[PDB]
Amino acid sequence: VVTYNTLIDGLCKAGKLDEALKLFEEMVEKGIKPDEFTFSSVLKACARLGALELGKQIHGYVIKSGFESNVVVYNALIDMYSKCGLLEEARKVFDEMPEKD
Repeated sequence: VVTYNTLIDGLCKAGKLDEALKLFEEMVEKGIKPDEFTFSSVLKACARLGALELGKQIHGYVIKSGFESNVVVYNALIDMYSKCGLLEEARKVFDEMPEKD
């Protein structure tokens, strides 16, 4: 998992988001579960670069995995939607969260 997280983070910091997405998909397909660091790296770059389509796709994976309770991940979702100008989606994530900080 650290191997995937390390290369995904490097690609995200470099703005190579299509490549990062393909690695994220490969992770999931092999059964190497993304963790809060995986989601954080991708969503942070989506927020920085306005990558709304990738951020929405990642949101779909969050719902599949068991991260519907992770505050770090849901904070990163709110930040991504916010920075992309989708404040109604951001508010919805906030509203569905069991525990905010």
